[PDB]
Amino acid sequence: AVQLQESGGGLVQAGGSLRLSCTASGRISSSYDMGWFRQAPGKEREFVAAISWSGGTTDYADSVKGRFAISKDNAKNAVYLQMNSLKPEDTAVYYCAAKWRPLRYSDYPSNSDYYDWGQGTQVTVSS
Amino acid sequence: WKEAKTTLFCASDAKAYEKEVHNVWATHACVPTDPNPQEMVLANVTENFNMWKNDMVEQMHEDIISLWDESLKVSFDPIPLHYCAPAGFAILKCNNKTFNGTGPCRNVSTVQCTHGIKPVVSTQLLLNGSLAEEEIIIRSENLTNNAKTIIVHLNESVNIVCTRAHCNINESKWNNTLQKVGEELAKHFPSKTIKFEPSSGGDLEITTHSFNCRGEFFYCNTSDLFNGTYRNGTYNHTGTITLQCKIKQTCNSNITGLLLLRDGDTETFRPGGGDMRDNWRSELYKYKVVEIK
Ligand SMILES: *[C@@H]1O[C@H](CO)[C@@H](O)[C@H](O)[C@H]1NC(C)=O
Ligand SMILES: *[C@@H]1O[C@H](CO)[C@@H](O)[C@H](O)[C@H]1NC(C)=O
Ligand SMILES: *[C@@H]1O[C@H](CO)[C@@H](O)[C@H](O)[C@H]1NC(C)=O
Ligand SMILES: *[C@@H]1O[C@H](CO)[C@@H](O)[C@H](O)[C@H]1NC(C)=O
Ligand SMILES: *[C@@H]1O[C@H](CO)[C@@H](O)[C@H](O)[C@H]1NC(C)=O
Ligand SMILES: *[C@@H]1O[C@H](CO)[C@@H](O)[C@H](O)[C@H]1NC(C)=O
Ligand SMILES: *[C@@H]1O[C@H](CO)[C@@H](O)[C@H](O)[C@H]1NC(C)=O
Ligand SMILES: *[C@@H]1O[C@H](CO)[C@@H](O)[C@H](O)[C@H]1NC(C)=O
Repeated sequence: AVQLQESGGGLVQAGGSLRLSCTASGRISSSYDMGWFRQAPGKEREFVAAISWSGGTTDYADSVKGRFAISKDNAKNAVYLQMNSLKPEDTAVYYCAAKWRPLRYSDYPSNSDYYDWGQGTQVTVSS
Repeated sequence: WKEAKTTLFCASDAKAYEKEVHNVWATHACVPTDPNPQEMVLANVTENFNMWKNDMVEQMHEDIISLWDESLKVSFDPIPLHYCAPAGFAILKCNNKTFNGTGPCRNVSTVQCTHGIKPVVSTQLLLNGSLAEEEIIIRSENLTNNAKTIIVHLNESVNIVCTRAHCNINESKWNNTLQKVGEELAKHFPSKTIKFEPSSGGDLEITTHSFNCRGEFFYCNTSDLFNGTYRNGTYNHTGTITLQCKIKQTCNSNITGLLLLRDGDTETFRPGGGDMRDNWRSELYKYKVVEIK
């Protein structure tokens, strides 16, 4: 459906910052949530951050609260993740995702199983 | 007769005068349907199918997304939609009514359009769909993988009506349903006890039974339905069963399928949903797209 492409990954020194971007092809309708996920070496994928497309409400994993900020630009059909104060445990492939939620009851974004997925961007944090 | 992919188009019974939202989106983008039924039965012919990798599912998805998006910029009653093959291609229709959506199917047919499918966004249970003929069906990409969803086709309909909220289910019909399901699961899962329990957690749409009626969203408590042990024999332990619905601001419908998730001595299954593509997979398990050779 929505086709996603991540950008911005690379190598960063411990304590540094990096901004990742994700843009779709295809219009994102009002009921989508957009999120970021990551998969560290040999570990299972985990939630990082999500944002409501229309309302702008955010949710952050406990491990990243404060250190990362998710934002959006609706006109560009883009979502962003500003990562500050990066740590070695953040080394992972970061994935952008979409979840169509036409029956949502509130504007609060989900932290559960997203259904449309990007190809990933690699982030490596050096000790 | 070569498997391929191509853009499809939709056929509607839409009327230009109606202001109902499914009509106005269909009038603009769905061509009028063809009275001639068309048919091309074949037999003793085998083709591999995989319902979990069908581009036809994705195409209905993007249409309903655009349908809802442009509709909610009041009326809301869906229309059965037909999806049709272009020139140079055809739609193959597997006919083994015991087919589970994967592997070889030895009985096929050739159609240029699909049967009428109205788009009903829902979770946990599938409504107003197509009943399974003869036996009850069990579908999954990997039963070994707990995360992959499990779609259960209903071969006996159960009427469900919820008004302005509560919902109505006849216990006799529901207890028939679960006993068979656990029995099919007993075939699919050995020696193991097989329980039904409500959604452990997640968003409100997944944890409740969510659906739209005339434009108003209803979220219904499912702890009452998924509450049984069904091992050797059967036993349901809950309080006609009634469920609690939250209006956000009547519908006469019938259930046609189930959506289950397993946790990994006992194997427990819970209501699920979320990816409305699996709702569409319920009505598109038969069809495949091939290129005329
Ligand atoms: C193949 O399907 C046709 C159409 O339903 C049916 O009449 C026929 O008996 C089937 N052949 C089998 C099951 O061998
Ligand atoms: C539905 O399927 C079950 C499979 O166990 C079967 O026992 C039952 O007779 C079927 N009901 C029908 C065909 O009406
Ligand atoms: C479906 O049937 C095939 C045999 O044609 C079998 O290999 C596969 O495991 C079955 N899958 C399910 C989910 O029943
Ligand atoms: C199902 O089980 C695991 C996934 O948990 C996978 O490695 C395996 O290959 C799958 N097998 C089949 C037959 O789908
Ligand atoms: C359903 O109702 C029961 C009993 O009131 C309650 O324990 C449960 O949390 C409810 N679940 C939802 C999703 O409302
Ligand atoms: C049925 O009971 C027998 C003992 O009589 C037990 O060994 C078996 O595991 C049980 N089967 C199921 C499906 O509960
Ligand atoms: C089964 O139903 C009873 C009454 O409806 C309830 O008290 C119990 O918690 C339910 N079991 C669950 C939710 O696991
Ligand atoms: C099911 O169909 C009936 C009429 O056939 C309609 O009134 C009802 O709204 C439909 N239910 C859903 C959930 O679309």
